[PDB]
Amino acid sequence: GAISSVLNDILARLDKVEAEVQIDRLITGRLQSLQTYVTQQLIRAAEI
Amino acid sequence: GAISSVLNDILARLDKVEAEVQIDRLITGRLQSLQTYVTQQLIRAAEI
Amino acid sequence: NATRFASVYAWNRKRISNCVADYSVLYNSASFSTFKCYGVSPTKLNDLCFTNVYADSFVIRGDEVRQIAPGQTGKIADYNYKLPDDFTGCVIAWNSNNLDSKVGGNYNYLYRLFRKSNLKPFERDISTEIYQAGSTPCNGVEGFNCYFPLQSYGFQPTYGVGYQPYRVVVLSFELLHAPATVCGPKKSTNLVK
Amino acid sequence: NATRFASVYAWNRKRISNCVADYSVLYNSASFSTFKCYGVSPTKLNDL
Repeated sequence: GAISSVLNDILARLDKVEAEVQIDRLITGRLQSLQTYVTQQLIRAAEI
Repeated sequence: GAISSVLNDILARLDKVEAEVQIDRLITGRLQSLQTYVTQQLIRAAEI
Repeated sequence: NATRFASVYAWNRKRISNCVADYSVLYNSASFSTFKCYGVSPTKLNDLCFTNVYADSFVIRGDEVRQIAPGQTGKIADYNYKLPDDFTGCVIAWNSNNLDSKVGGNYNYLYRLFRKSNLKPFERDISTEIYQAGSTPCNGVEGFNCYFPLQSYGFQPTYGVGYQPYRVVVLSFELLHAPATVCGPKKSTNLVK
Repeated sequence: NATRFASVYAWNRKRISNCVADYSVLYNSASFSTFKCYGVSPTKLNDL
């Protein structure tokens, strides 16, 4: 739901007080994507 | 991304709606941190 | 309420300390055209103590006050007065046409039109040394594209609001990391155990 | 570098499009007397 998925293309279009709000979205969504992977890996690793 | 991590400091320095937007960040993060702990704990409980 | 205020190229900083700051007498006055806080809200100031108190003070046009908001960009925010992004404090402004505008165009007031690079938060810079705007070297006091780095406001009372001069104060302060030295008008109570 | 400019009673217009506005040759040239832009600072029109 950010304006872009490319971190440098956010920074190359918006000024810092709102480029931070887009970057915070990508940080939240990517951190949620690592947590989904690591949870999947832990549950699998218990199977193995 | 809130102004502070101390909940009573946010409630002292801001009014009913400026404190609310800042507290919702602490609620979001804290909820996600405690969910991460309960996920690690349920997986460790299955090992034990 | 000081007699005269500085040009924004040379904004004056007063350090406020070891004293009681009632803010009701500020915020409840209508005599300020703007009172905008950031890391606090205006009604809450009396419920706090401050480890230092800063009152940066200067004049600017009514139509550039928008750039005083922290983390913005534009000539004022880029070259003559920078707030840090986490700015905790409040900005105050009021019209001053009837004290500080003049029918000649009040050229007592200047701002930095050019500079080498974007200045650090709360950096201040008096330098008159000539700006080399085009790719030429340039010596002495003058040349084509060699600019005297201050430019002046036209302030006349016949000019409209937005053209008119405003006095501005920024109250910058820091909380709960250090000893308090300024505090609200609130009264203590007998400490039960 | 035109042979004949218009006169301000009927000032000319030309539309410039589909092309590169390479102001290095323009702005650095000491052939001019005065240059004033009101929306934007000169150096970054090469980018905007």
